[PDB]
Amino acid sequence: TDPRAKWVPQDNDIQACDYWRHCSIDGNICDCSGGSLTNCPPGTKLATASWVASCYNPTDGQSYLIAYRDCCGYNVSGRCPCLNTEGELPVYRPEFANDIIWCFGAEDDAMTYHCTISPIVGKASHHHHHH
Amino acid sequence: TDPRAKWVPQDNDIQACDYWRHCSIDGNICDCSGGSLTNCPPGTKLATASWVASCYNPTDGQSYLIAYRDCCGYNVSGRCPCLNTEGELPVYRPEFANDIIWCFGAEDDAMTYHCTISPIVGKAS
Amino acid sequence: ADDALAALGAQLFVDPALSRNATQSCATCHDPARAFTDPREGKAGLAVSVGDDGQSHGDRNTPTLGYAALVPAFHRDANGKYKGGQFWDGRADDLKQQAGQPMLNPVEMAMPDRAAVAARLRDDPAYRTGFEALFGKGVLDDPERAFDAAAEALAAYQATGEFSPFDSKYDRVMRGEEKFTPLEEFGYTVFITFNCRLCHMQRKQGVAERETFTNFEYHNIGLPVNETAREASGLGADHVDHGLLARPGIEDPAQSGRFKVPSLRNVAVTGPYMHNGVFTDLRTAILFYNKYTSRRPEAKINPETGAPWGEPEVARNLSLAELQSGLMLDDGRVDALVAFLETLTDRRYEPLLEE
Amino acid sequence: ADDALAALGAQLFVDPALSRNATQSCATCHDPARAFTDPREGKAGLAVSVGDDGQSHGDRNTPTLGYAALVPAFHRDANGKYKGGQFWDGRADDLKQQAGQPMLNPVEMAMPDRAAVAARLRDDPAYRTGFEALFGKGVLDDPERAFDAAAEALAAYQATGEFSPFDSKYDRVMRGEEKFTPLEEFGYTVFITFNCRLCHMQRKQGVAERETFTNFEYHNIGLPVNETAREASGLGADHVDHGLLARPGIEDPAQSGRFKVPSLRNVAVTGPYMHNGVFTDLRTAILFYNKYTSRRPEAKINPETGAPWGEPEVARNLSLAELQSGLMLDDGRVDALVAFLETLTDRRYEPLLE
Amino acid sequence: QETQGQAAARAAAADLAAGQDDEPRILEAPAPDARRVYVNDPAHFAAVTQQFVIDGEAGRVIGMIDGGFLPNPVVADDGSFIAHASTVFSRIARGERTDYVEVFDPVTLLPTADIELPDAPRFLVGTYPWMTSLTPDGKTLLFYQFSPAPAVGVVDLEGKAFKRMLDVPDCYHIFPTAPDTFFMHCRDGSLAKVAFGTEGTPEITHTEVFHPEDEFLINHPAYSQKAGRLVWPTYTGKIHQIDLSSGDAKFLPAVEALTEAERADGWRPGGWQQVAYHRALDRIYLLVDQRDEWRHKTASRFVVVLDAKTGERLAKFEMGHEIDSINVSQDEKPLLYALSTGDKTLYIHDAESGEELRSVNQLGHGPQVITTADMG
Amino acid sequence: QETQGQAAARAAAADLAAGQDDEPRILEAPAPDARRVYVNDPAHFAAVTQQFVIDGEAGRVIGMIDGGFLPNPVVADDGSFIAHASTVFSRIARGERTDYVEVFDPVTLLPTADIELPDAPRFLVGTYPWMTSLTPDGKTLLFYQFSPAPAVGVVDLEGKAFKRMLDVPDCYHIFPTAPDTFFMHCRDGSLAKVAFGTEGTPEITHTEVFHPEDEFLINHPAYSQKAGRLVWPTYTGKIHQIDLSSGDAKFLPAVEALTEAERADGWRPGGWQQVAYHRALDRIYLLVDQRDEWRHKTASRFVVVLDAKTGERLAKFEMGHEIDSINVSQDEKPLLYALSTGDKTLYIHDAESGEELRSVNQLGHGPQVITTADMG
Ligand code: HEC
Ligand code: HEC
Ligand code: HEC
Ligand code: HEC
Ligand SMILES: [Ca+2]
Ligand SMILES: [Ca+2]
Repeated sequence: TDPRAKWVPQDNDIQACDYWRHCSIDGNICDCSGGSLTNCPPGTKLATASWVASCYNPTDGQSYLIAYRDCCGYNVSGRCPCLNTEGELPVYRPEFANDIIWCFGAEDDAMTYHCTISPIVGKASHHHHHH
Repeated sequence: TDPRAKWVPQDNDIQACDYWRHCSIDGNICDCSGGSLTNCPPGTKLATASWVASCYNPTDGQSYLIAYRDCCGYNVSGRCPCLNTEGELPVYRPEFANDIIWCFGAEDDAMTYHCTISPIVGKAS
Repeated sequence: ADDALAALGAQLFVDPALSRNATQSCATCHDPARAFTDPREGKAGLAVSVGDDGQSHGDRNTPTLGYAALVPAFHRDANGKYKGGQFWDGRADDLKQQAGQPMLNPVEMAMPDRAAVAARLRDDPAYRTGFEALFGKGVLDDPERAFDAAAEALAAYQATGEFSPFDSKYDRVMRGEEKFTPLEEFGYTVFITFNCRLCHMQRKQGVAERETFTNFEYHNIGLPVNETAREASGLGADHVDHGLLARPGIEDPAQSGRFKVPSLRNVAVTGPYMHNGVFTDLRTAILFYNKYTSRRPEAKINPETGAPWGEPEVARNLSLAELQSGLMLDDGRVDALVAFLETLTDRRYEPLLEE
Repeated sequence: ADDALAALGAQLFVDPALSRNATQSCATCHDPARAFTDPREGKAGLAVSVGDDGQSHGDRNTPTLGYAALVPAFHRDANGKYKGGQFWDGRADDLKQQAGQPMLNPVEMAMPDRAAVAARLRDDPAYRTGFEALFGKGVLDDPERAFDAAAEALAAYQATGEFSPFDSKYDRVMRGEEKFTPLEEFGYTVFITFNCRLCHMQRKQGVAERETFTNFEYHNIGLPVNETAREASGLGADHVDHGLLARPGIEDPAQSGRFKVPSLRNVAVTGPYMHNGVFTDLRTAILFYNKYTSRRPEAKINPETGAPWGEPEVARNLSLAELQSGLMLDDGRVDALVAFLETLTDRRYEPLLE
Repeated sequence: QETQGQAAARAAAADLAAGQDDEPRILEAPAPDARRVYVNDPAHFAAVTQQFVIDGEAGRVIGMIDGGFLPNPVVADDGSFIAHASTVFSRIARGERTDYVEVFDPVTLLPTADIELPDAPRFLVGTYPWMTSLTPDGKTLLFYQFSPAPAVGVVDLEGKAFKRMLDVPDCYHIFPTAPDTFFMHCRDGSLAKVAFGTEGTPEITHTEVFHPEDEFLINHPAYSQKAGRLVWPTYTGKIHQIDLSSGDAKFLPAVEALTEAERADGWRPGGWQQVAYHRALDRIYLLVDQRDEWRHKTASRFVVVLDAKTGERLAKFEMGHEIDSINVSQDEKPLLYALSTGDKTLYIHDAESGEELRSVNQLGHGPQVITTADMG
Repeated sequence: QETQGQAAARAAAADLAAGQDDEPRILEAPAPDARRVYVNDPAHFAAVTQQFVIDGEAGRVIGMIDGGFLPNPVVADDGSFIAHASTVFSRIARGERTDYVEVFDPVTLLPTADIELPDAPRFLVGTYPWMTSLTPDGKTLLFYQFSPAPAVGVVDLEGKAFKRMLDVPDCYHIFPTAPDTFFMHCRDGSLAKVAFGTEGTPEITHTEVFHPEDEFLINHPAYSQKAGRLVWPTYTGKIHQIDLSSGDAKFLPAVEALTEAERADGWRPGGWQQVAYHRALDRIYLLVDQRDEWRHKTASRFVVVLDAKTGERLAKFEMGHEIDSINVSQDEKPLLYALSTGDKTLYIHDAESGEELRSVNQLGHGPQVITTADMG
């Protein structure tokens, strides 16, 4: 509830904006419009593009690589909106930037933002953003 | 504030939902998006259709016929939303029905609802 | 003074001696028993009136003089809309300017000149007394003065309560002295919610003190030629009634085909309808508006003839923005409008409603 | 036991007596000094290898054996996607089933039959002892048992930590022992954010215990024919390499032109690239992915030829959903990717980078 | 007790611990069932709008459907599809209007039909469920037109094509009773029965007038197509029941939702969907509260539940929120749905006890319409 | 103390008393002036959006413009017209994409040009004012494309046609300097100068690298076209100032928005449009607050004002609200516009004292971008 405060990750509720994997999410958690943590809601299109973040996992003390992905081709869900920016870089460093509608590669050239999934792709370990 | 209480008209603020002319308005007060009490905002289209209400004017103790008219061809303004239903009848008495998008006659076939104006057209009888 | 001038006008109004052959007075065509309209049959039914020579027909329907004194002098407002005046094309500025015209019109009263009108007035000792009392000694000796004074007398008489009594059921209802029938009240609500009020209400908004159901503007509603009236008048198959454009000093091609919005008071008793008397029935004038709104085939048909309304006399400058309201009048609403318009009948003419 | 079996495999791996003319061994083509690939120049350069007979050329690039033991046995998964196996076209189920095939392939080691293989094993007193200790007495007298035993020893040899040491810079960085250079980390990031990771990763999500930069699936990335290699192979100009569809039992036309996703470990030192060795440079292999994404006139052109890449040898079943990612790899990102890929080189092959 | 986002966090941590893999993909929504509920968000006349597909049992959003200007949603009772009649413009709210019908698969939510309606014929009005309607066989969509005259449009969903506009008398709403037949409520206080073909003037019959000019029948009557029951409240909570199951209108005994003392004390119905009908229970639910007579579109905090046969009151539920629209699931032990346009929240109640069980919030900007499928 | 709605009631009451008539019409917006301000609502990635035209003096909404998905607003510095690059889909958020430029008359708000952009070339991103840009002569509009690669679209507003895509290196944003020249910011830390004739490649020059790999520059630099001043804050409030008024990039001295102590105390810039630049006063305004290093997009409660020439702090305002974007009118005694995404309110401050004068609420769903015209 204090927006300026250092963000504190939890591992108890994926729908809340302080869930550990959402550390650099922008938009809406797919789990609130009929997707899940790591799947898209029906009728949307999963982008193949991602932006990536190292998110510290409070539970095991390990930092994980979250390759966020957009579900596209719907109007914005309006449910569970969240904006976090852990390690988020400006647009000229796009691989870490989250204002971008990362809908590239989606089926049917879907390019509207509905919501974002938060799957783990590895265990790193950045430089601009390490634990 | 009490939504269920009898509506109490005022004749001192045209942007509030208790302004006397808005007694059966449904939507947004045009004055809130660049129109006025009886004019459309720029870029919208004035409907020729209307619906009427007999609205009591607490300034002069007279009831007046208010022939509402929609400003059309814009997404809903989202400012000064209001909904009143003094003498509002179901849809089968469309003369007095206000869920209807009364944009008929608007230039360029504009049929989207933006806001509503509240002109008097006569005394109530 | 005010009453005397009116009283002189009353004499002149019924006096056939203002016509060449002395058969015709204002009251002849503007018959006080029929809301100041012409009950006589001509070659074109009741559509057009027959002049003093007993052969000559005009090209326009003779309008009521009821409430005509409520029309403002002809003018253009800041809107660039022309408003007011007298005659269907508003070519006379006002009542006084209008009065002299039927007098000297060869197709109407047909007096050769102003000198000949004066001469007739000079022959009557009641006029010498009446005119001189109001305008001074020797007024009847001067053709211009005598002619102008008559026009003024005639204007003043038309400004009396006699002509605009505001004692219709509508008026009674608006004073709270009675109530509309269910049909009349629906009629009224329709009139104010559908496009009628865009033209047939004095004001754009607020409340009119003496409503006469016209905004005094000029609109081309896209009326056809009245074939029989046009034949009777003899203006020719190639003649176009240009309406307001025919007023001297109006050059604007956009004014072609536009006519003054008639007052709807006494409309139930002053058939036939429109500038050329083309429609017989009040219902028919109302149904005409559906041609611009309704999708159904019957909207294009004149129910009095079973044939299309026909091509507008002037296909340009139609008031389509107003006329194309996107909402058709069903028969329920048409019945409602008729009933409402009948309430606009002056008290003394309510007996005429029956027939 | 598994020790001894692998030690027997180690012997068999370098023994040219397993070829008809006794001129080549597994090691001739899968040279331990070149990340288990062929350094020998032939008619078609390093694109394809030369068999025991000294003239016969294969039609495919000789792949590394490093990490090949990490690939699952051939199977079709629940999404209906084929995964794993050995050879570029997955025609062998596992390392064991594969081993025997080069020994009896006339364009490679060219032994006529299993009998002739067993006969050469019988010549060596050390093989009688080695084999008999692991598989029992008279194993070498039975051609089937011998051949199978040899293949098994070879498979076990290939599963030793020696073929999969997991001691690349990448391995050490993921152990926290050291860090990626800025360019390497960018390469890594690019690799997992652009389309690469959709095919060159063990998993779709989570953390891979022993990552080998392949999902073991089959894709047609629409490569053209390698002219000289194809000419050298002698299979004909009519010939079409149908990839996976060539595996016996695969009948599905959607698999035509599909090839196993190679492990990218030691990719930097096992040029030339792809199933036909068509690209000499690693940078070219990367560049090739831009033809599906970039609209620049240079995306259509192979830098090694200065001419259009060429039509797909198999025009259909292209993985367009994955390849048409609507994102181009600029020069910087290709540089980054080259850097990252170099970190997948095993310790012992780090000298080979220059 | 544990929230869905909690359970999900727990499950996700267990998968990570156990090195479990899963392919990120497009979910299917769970099979439609009796406790699926659709909420439409006319968004207070916004040019684009949202429908939320909700599992009422879990109180979870299982999907969404995008729409244009004031769409009319419909839901096949058998569960096979949903569809809407919708309206878009080439430049957001201006330019070329396209009216169309979409049909959607209820598990993938993909459009399986996009049917253009020629000459922009949709009635644009605050959403009345019964201004667009599915015939019982699910093959025909009927939609009301107001301009230039009352009319009714026939959309063939099976052949995926617009059929025709039917001329109707001065009447409103469309309650289908058969593949070719529907009733409307007429200005003159009658119902009109309209039987139509592919071509030819429709057969239009009138029932007798069933109410005086001064009883005002609300815009959101409940209609159980399967029961043929039309439940039409008036401004006073007087309920007209018309039985259309014979194919013709039978007028059922009038019932009062509110008692005389209640009415004397200013109790009146109020809201949007003020009335719900449970078919198998033959129960009427009416949103009511103490209100002035011209506050008939405001929220209400109470639901009365009354036996439809007798008009006997079975319950008065204090809803505990500002409820505009009610509806019910049509299974046994039904859920009573109670949508607050103000809260943008669907409150899911046990219909027997009125107890609030769970709620689904963040449903758009001004959601107003609840639709359930009657599947059983 | 009389509000605009109250004065309006009094005037309306007086027209009624006096029997004054007036024609219901379409109002014209007041001529554009220095105090006119536009607020764009990207509506949190909603498929359709709104621009609010505001009279900053009266704090009155004088008109509105509808937009599509994440449109880029531009406003001709001289007041002759506004425009935007927008994006619509044939089915709300799905189907065929059309990217287009509209140009609007600033008093009728009527579109005077509608220009289709071929092959859906717009960069779709949370709104950055300098991803779409007017040339100083108002004749050309330049928009950024990111996919398949960085590129810049050239749109001829005079001829009302799209011209062509320009190749650029790995660079971002567009800052026009001439009818045929604009600078971009590149990944390698340099700026790319792009000069484009009528055909073939543009001529791309790079500047010296002017910041290191680890110094992060914000997505919303202030750029005054008439000054040629590019004002670029970093995540730490270090501000790069680049003069472009000679045609080439002179790098002004680097300056610090925050003190060494403040940065140690956790003071950082944060928000959306975190920086404003007044051209006549040669002054910089920066939205700052105490925050964690990775809370750079959260609202800020403070604005600091510094002389662009020296770097001296001129004032520090406690804004009294959660502000996300700021901008200034470009007249004398300018207003400081402070937009709260959260409140959806434009707070209108006196830029001298930092005092709140008036506010305009209900500006959409999540308004973010303020544009003004530099009419001086
Ligand atoms: C031949 C029959 C006839 C006679 C006699 C006649 N009128 Fe008319 N009146 C008409 C016709 C026909 C028109 C409409 C013609 C036109 O608009 O050009 C008309 C129009 C008018 C109008 C304008 C009304 C309006 O609403 O536009 C006035 C006023 C009028 N007459 C008054 C008089 C007076 C006063 C006299 C006696 C001096 C008189 N008329 C004599 C037939 C007659
Ligand atoms: C666009 C302006 C306009 C609108 C809207 C309009 N009218 Fe008229 N009306 C006229 C004009 C002008 C005339 C005279 C036409 C002519 O004769 O050339 C007229 C003539 C009439 C007449 C014949 C009167 C006579 O004395 O000859 C009747 C009756 C009438 N209108 C009724 C209606 C009704 C009912 C409506 C609403 C459905 C309506 N009008 C809407 C302008 C309008
Ligand atoms: C003449 C050169 C040559 C010799 C000798 C040779 N190979 Fe190969 N190896 C190849 C070629 C070429 C391929 C690819 C064949 C194909 O894809 O059809 C290959 C493929 C393989 C593979 C599959 C790797 C993968 O990623 O699919 C394994 C394992 C293998 N060889 C091991 C061996 C063993 C063990 C021996 C000794 C019995 C051996 N090879 C002899 C050249 C050779
Ligand atoms: C559609 C799945 C897919 C995608 C996406 C993909 N690859 Fe590949 N990659 C393959 C397959 C399959 C082959 C072998 C192709 C063949 O020879 O038929 C291959 C071959 C390679 C090779 C040659 C390796 C060798 O041993 O010969 C390199 C290097 C490579 N890929 C890197 C990349 C990079 C870097 C990216 C991201 C730009 C990428 N790939 C995208 C599947 C993919
Ligand atoms: Ca007449
Ligand atoms: Ca190779």
